[PDB]
Amino acid sequence: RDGVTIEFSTNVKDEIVLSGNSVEDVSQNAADLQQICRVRNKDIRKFLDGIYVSHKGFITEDL
Amino acid sequence: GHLGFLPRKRAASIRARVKAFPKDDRSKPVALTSFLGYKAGMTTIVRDLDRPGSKFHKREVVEAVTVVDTPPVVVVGVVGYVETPRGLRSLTTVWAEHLSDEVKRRFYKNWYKSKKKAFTKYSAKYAQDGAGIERELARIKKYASVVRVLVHTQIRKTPLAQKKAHLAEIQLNGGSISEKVDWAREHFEKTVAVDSVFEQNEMIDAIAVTKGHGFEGQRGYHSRTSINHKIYRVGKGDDEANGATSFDRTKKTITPMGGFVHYGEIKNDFIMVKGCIPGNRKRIVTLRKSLYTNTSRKALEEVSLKWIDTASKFGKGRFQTPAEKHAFMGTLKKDL
RNA sequence: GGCAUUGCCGCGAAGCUACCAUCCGCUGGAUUAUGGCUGAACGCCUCUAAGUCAGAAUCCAUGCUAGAACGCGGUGAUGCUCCACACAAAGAUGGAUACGAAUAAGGCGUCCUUGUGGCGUCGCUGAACCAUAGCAGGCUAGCAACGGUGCACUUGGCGGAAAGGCCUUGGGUGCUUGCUGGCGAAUUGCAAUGUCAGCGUGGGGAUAAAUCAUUUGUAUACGACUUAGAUGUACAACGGGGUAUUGUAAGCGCUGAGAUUAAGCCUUUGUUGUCUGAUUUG
Repeated sequence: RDGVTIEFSTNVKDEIVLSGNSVEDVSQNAADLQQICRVRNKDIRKFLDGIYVSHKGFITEDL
Repeated sequence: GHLGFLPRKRAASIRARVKAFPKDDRSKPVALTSFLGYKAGMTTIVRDLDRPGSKFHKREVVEAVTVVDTPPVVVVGVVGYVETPRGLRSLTTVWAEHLSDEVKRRFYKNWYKSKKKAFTKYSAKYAQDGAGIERELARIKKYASVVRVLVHTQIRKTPLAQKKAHLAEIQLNGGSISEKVDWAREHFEKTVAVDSVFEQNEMIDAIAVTKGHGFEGQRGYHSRTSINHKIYRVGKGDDEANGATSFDRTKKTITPMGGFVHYGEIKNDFIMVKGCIPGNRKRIVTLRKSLYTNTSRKALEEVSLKWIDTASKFGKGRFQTPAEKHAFMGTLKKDL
């Protein structure tokens, strides 16, 4: 969408930061990413390698 | 059988009609959205093709095909259609202010007994200082989201002479209707060949009514619809060595020795296509191009001929050209 | 040649057939379980309560088949003229009087920078608004004012969703109730509305057709449908010819020669011949 700031994070390998204003939208497209990764048909825990949302929080800090 | 086709009875029309059109695009040239042929003759062609991964890849192949006689067609008039929350609706038919004989003949079921007074008001009145189509055509300019154009054949230029020429319309895929309407306005009293219309490796459709047999519901004589027919060879009616391939390189008229079965030769271009083109023979058929973007490895391919069948297929097809035919015969009884 | 119920072996165009030949056979939505986003209810949460993002061999669109025989649009032709004779030269009586959007809100005027602004105010009925006097609306005198209004000429523009509607410009023509005049009305006798919504006939003349009929074949049981029929590549036939079926013909090797060949093959520099009847409609 619009209103999403995307970045492939540097200082951490294997992670990506998406931020913005609307809770609805940032977690909207975050949920939309974790559900394009669905692994069915197979062993569930076979690869716990997957796509997750590691951090939930604000930009500022100290606000 | 299928309940797709209901109810049972005959196709009320000798010429079928066109029930779809490719959507449109505003950024294109003004394009002729479809065209109609005449299927004349069946035949068989050998060739080879490029199909990577298929078991016929780079491998000489043989299949029957269909030929369709295609006169280059002449255009008279334009009608724009307003859109209304019922359906479309016409505004006014326009014409070329000179019409050929045959399209005049479309307006009389009895031609000889008639007075040939048909157009004098309309076609004569346009002869003037102008304004004849001005008001109406500019009205099309203002209104009329979609635009179609009158098209009609020259059947004196076909070896089957009924003297009477069919009418049809075809849309225009251009945009900004000005260069649509002006387009054909420029094309009034003109013809438009098949050059800019289609080219090879393009899937299209040609369909029509099918082979009336008789009554035992009534079997046949329906206009069915068979899409996905790959044109192998886009003919040209002035092309010497009609069947000249990427291989053969010898002179043959696609019309065989002694002629086609129930035909004289071919005066205008043609389309050879694989498979079947519905109907019985001598037929007028409809051609609609893809209705959409089909692009894929399947449709992006390129045809490579080997040999086209010019043999005379009445009885067992044997020779090809009368020069080679007369070299193998040698002298007959009275010959030489 | 004929019978041998289409004479058998063999050949067979063509017609008609064969998963016994070949082609070809739709692309997007809305969805359920499911996984969730957001966030109460519930000071924890939660896919849910409001709102939500994906998604089915489904439903609907996309594409295909027909096309209302009391569904409709476009344009091509002329319906016109004469005489005789018939209507007229499912419910009216002031006016169908136009933003749009919300309704836990909006108009209107106004302020200023232009606002998701300030100020005022309105609504709580159309019971409103315009129009309205004159014999069913006469005939006549002026006072003011350059109005309002009719009608016909008329400019200009807009309206194609069924536009056929609206505004507008310019003169004349009439009206005037904005104001004050003068003559008329009965007897319809005390109610029984008591008024004020060019047109087909039938027979001529002519215009353009259409039909039957005739021919053809893409059609076909009848129907029905597709061609041609006005002096031309028109048509029809012979022959010139071209393919191809056919397997060597009466008869003195001659001879893959013969016979047939569109009647559901073809091109026809030539030959011969045809070219307009009846019926109705507008």
